[PDB]
Amino acid sequence: TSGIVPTLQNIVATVTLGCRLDLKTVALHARNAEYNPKRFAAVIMRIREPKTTALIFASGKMVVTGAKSEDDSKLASRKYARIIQKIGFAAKFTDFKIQNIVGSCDVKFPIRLEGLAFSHGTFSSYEPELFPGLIYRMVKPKIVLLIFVSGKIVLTGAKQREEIYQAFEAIYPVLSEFRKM
DNA sequence: TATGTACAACCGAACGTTCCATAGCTATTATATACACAGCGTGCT
Repeated sequence: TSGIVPTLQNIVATVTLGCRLDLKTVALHARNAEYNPKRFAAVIMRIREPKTTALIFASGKMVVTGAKSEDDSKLASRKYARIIQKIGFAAKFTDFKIQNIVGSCDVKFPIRLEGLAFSHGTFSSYEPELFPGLIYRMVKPKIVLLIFVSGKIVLTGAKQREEIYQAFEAIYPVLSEFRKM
């Protein structure tokens, strides 16, 4: 009905290697590594070809983020593991689970936020002197939507690409019902 | 009769400080979105 498909903007994927790393060694022998143990307990590393960031912890756990596609995250995570391998550490690609997907879109018309905040009060929270966007907590699929007056919708919380589409197709009608003017 | 001698009667407890045990908050990364606020820098007068 809508005819517009939301576009994914970020994918937070987590990977494990099953081995203990020495963060200082990784920071000193990796191209772009930023290890500051005083603030955080991981070495932050970036690569350019998929443009993703990785938080590599001392327990062999990795948190890749920034990929725009489900497969691109796999390529980024694989390259990060390979870089760790080329250092010499025992690193093997292992369980890869996408823990969060963020998508954005626009319905192309203003939305009366005061309406959703009133009609849908059990899901929507509208406190406009803190954040200019209404927060809709959909119950099935369990996804959080940020609805803005300019007609822009942000989808976050989906674990697969299907739920983020399902949420938008279920939110378009109630959004159109509250079109200003 | 007189004098001796004898006998009978008339400290607690309130508050403060240190020591285990469990759970929860804090910080960091990425991204779309948008508002308000606090800066910095450049032209104008």
